[PDB]
Amino acid sequence: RKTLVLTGASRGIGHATVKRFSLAGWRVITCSRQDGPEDHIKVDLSDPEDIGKAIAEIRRRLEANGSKLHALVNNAGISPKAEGGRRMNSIETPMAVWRDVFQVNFMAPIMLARGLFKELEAAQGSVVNVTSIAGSRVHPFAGTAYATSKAALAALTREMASDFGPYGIRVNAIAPGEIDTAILSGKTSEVAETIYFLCTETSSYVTGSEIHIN
Amino acid sequence: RKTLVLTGASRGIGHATVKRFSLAGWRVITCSRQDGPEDHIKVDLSDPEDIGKAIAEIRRRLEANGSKLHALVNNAGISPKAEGGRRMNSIETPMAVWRDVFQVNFMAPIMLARGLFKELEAAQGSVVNVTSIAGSRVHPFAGTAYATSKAALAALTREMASDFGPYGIRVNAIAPGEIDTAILSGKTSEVAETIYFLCTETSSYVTGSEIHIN
Repeated sequence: RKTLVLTGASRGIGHATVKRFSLAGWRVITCSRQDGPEDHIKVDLSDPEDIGKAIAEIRRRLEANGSKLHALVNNAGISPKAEGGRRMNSIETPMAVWRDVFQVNFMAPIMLARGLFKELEAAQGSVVNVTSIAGSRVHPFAGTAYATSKAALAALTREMASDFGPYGIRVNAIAPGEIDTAILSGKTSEVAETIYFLCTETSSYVTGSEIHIN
Repeated sequence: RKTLVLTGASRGIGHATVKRFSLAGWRVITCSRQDGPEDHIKVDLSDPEDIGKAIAEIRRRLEANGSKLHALVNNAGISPKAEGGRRMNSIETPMAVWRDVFQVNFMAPIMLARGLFKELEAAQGSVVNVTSIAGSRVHPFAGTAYATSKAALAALTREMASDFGPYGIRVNAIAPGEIDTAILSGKTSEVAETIYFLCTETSSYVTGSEIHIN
């Protein structure tokens, strides 16, 4: 059975992605901060100790599938609001928020990919980083730490593709057409379809690309 | 006298920038890790306590110029090498290096701008963030933490322009045509000329832009 590890399995893009892969017959292991149990991992992606614990548990679970990981999809993302639900801009964002937003949005994707490297290599698998329109334009719904971490994630995706390529692992990004509602207080189907494309045989030769959904 | 605070005043772009502003009659305050003394600030931009100390000292020095800062130029940037001088990629970069490179390359620019906000506002001044071709393409001379932090700095510049605009402070980026030699083991004149443009009256209406030197 082909296996997917998905972060950010929330309502919207997350659900749509779990549904598409499930209906295609994949084993889907979701990661979330919240509590088939063999296919959920509770992990705080702002906490490097907890990420290490999750990676080790995912590796144990993948032993059932021949220690192969066919896909890692990094869809977790946070955008903390300022006081009273306001968008948090560059002047107002405290150090702690820059740190935690870059840890969840930007570091966890590479920590997970290199932590799960043996299994991605064994499967000649695929890594998909979900980027954002906020990474290239100022958006009222997304604060500055989210925008900048997503811009950094697009560049990380490019660098990862170059680094992972010689090991046979393709790495790509997808930027949905609109801001992911999961950072707020048909289109989602199309994002899930494109993630599925990037994880299946049709995209075998595609790496280092960022697909923008219109 | 118009005043410039410049980080990354190293050989190459840094010197060329100090020279251009000095010959134009500005007071130039340089910041560097190394020891007219009234115009140098010794600061480790990887250390938030030291950045706070430097900001307070810069504010004291600017009292002589009516507590006005006409320009802040963020040119400091680091790209630590892997063992034996090798380029450090996404697989090999330890947590500590991602942290320190984003602190020097990305956090210090916004910490300095908001720390010096009263003086930039009093001068209706200009902030220039020096970005890099590595922020948009994989380069053999620049590691992954540098590339990704510079991509994040370009997005920060866009966000800062939007945030600082209503206060009358313009914010722009410049990406030189080549990798800054200061991260290694005529063109520089052109970078310094463009930084000077972005800090003088001709660019009064220019904000949120990233100038690519050919």
